[PDB]
Amino acid sequence: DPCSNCPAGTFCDNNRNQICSPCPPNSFSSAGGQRTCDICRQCKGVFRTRKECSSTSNAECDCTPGFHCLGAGCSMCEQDCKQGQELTKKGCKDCCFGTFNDQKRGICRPWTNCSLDGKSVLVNGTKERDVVCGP
Amino acid sequence: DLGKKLLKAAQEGQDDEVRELLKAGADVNAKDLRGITPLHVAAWQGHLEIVEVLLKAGADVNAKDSKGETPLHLAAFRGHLEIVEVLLKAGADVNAQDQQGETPADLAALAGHVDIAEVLQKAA
Ligand SMILES: *[C@@H]1O[C@H](CO)[C@@H](O)[C@H](O[C@H]2O[C@@H](C)[C@@H](O)[C@@H](O)[C@@H]2O)[C@H]1NC(C)=O
Repeated sequence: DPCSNCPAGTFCDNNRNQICSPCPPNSFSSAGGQRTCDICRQCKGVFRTRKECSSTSNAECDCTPGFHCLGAGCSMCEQDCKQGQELTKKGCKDCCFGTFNDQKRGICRPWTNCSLDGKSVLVNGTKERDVVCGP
Repeated sequence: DLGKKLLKAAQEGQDDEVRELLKAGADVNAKDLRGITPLHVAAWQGHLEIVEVLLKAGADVNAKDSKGETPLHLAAFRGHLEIVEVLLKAGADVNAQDQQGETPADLAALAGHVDIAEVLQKAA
C-alpha cells in the first residue's frame, strides 16, 4: 500500500518516517513502486558512455574507435579488422582466395556463384568485395 | 499474500512481524516481479537482525534478481559491512557477476566502500 505511491527515480523505504527515498548515486529506478534501485552501467576505456546514467534511467554505451559492440546493449566490445579480413582467434587474418568481407567486422563469406541464377561474372571479386554478376 | 507481507516486513525493518509471518509458513524465498527476495530487501536496507533470521529460516544466500544482483551485491553497494560478513559466513558467492559483469567487490568500490571491497577481496 505505501510503496505503490513511489515514483521512478526512487525506491520504497519506511525505516525513517519517509515513505520513499531517492535512488542513491550510480543507481536508478525506471519504474515507480520499485523495492530496490538497479545499478548504473559503468563505461570507461574501451567502452565509451553515449547516454549518461540518470536517477530514473540507465547509462547506454558504445565501444571506442577501432572496436565494435557485440550483443544486446553493447554487452562486450570486439576489435575491428580491415576490409578483406576476418577476426580469427590468432587475430585479424586476411580472407582466403574465393572469399571476401566488405565490412570491418565479422567472418569472410564466399563470392556469389553467378551460374546459380544463370548470370555470368561481369566484374571479378576480391578480398575487399564480392563478384558483380551480369547477363 | 503472505509472501508480499514478508517483503514489506523485511523492507520496513519490523523484526517481530517477519518472525510471525515466517512462523505462519510464509515463503522465505518469495521473489517479486523484479526477482527481489526478502534477503535482497533486508541486505539493501541494512537490517542485520532480519538478514540473520531469514538465512536461519533457509533463505537462498545467492538468490539472483532480474538484473543478476545478489544480496551480497546489495550489502556491498549499500555499505553494510556486518551484513556482508554474515552473508559470506552463510556461503555467499564472493566473485558472483550481475548482468553487467560486476562483482560485489566492484559495487563496493563504485559506492566508495574500500573497507568492504578489501574484505571481499581477501575472501577468495
Ligand atoms: C578475372 O580474372 C582473370 C585473371 O585472374 C582475368 O583474365 C579475367 O578477365 C578477362 O577474362 C578473359 C577470359 C576475357 O573475358 C577478358 O576480356 C577479361 O578481361 C577477369 N574477369 C573479368 C570479368 O574481369
